[PDB]
Amino acid sequence: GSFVEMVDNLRGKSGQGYYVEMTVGSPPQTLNILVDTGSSNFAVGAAPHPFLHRYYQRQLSSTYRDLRKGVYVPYTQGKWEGELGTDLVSIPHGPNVTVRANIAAITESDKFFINGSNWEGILGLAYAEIARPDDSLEPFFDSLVKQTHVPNLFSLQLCGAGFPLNQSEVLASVGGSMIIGGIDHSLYTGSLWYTPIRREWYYEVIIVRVEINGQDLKMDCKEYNYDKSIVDSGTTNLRLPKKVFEAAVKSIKAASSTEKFPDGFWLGEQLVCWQAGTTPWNIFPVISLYLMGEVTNQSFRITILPQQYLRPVEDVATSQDDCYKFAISQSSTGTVMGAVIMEGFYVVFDRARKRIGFAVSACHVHDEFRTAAVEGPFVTLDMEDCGYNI
Ligand SMILES: CC#Cc1cncc(-c2cccc([C@@]3(C4CC4)NC(=N)N(C)C3=O)c2)c1
Repeated sequence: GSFVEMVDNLRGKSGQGYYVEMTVGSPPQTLNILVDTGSSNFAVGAAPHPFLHRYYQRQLSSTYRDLRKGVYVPYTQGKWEGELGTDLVSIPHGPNVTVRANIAAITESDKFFINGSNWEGILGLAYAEIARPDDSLEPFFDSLVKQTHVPNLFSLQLCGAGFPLNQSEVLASVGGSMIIGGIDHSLYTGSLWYTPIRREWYYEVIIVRVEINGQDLKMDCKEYNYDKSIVDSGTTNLRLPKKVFEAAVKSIKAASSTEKFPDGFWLGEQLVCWQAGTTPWNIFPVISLYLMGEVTNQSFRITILPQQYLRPVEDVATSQDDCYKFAISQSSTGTVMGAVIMEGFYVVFDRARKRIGFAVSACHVHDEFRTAAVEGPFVTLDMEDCGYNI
């Protein structure tokens, strides 16, 4: 590892998000910021909120610049309004540089901040195309690269603990690493395999084949990327398009048929519990996603275990049982490779070479019988036809 200063700079968990410490303004105001590859705005709480114990105070920053423009950002579940400005921004456990970046100062919000998440803002790491209000609002990473000598690349190691972390534990635990400008070899084992970034807006990729315990889901590959497939550190679940979700759940049910689970479990609503240490990992299948390779007609696969897709949760009765929720769910907006995928792998967002790399994570949870994997190459034809077009 050549980036010791950035290794282990993340905290949090899949259910509430992984965050990095940043500073905004002069003198520096410390805030915890959600690492989000699924959006492109740097937006921070800038007014009192019940779930915030701190926020950005523009009046206390001598370097604050008012852009005299508001922003209204409505999501599916949650929304926020803010005021656009610029200020000096740094990442203490990051590159040793300070940059002037756009900041959306959140003045009003609904279901945006998460009680107990320990973060006060979001760092949208995707491209300008999806920035709000429009693509003229330069994203943080674009500003960072343009103003410094930091290489146009970052890499994420999200570390699921494999068990529930209480309030105190989640604050004292290392949640992972965000390496700005490089690849740290201590965060992964084996080889890195790269898939092309199809288009620069979200981190869009193309899935060419899906298997459940080596059994091909056998769907037209276009279904897997309908209407897009993205890598999103800001989503908890592995989200699948409706038809893909229906086919995958049927196959996961069939593979795990020695034990029957209620519909609410498969719906990701209800947890399932087993006596301490008896989780029957072996009855649940592995899931492989084949991604388009960098070489013509070549693909590779990333394989996750139930230790990635079964999210550890504390039992309602805080008993000694090991409990989980099913962390694969349906989407009407394409595939979303969220923390379920990301926790299995070290993920390299190689913007300079328009590609995303995957390698087995040094912090993925597994058992003595199975491990997550990144393998290749495979001969795969007409992979371009797997990509969806409106
Ligand atoms: C892993 C993880 C996580 C996580 C947990 N709880 C809330 C959030 C959380 C909180 C606020 C906004 C967001 C968003 C919006 C677009 C900016 N980021 C994102 N990629 N997605 C799909 C969102 O809805 C996520 C993330």
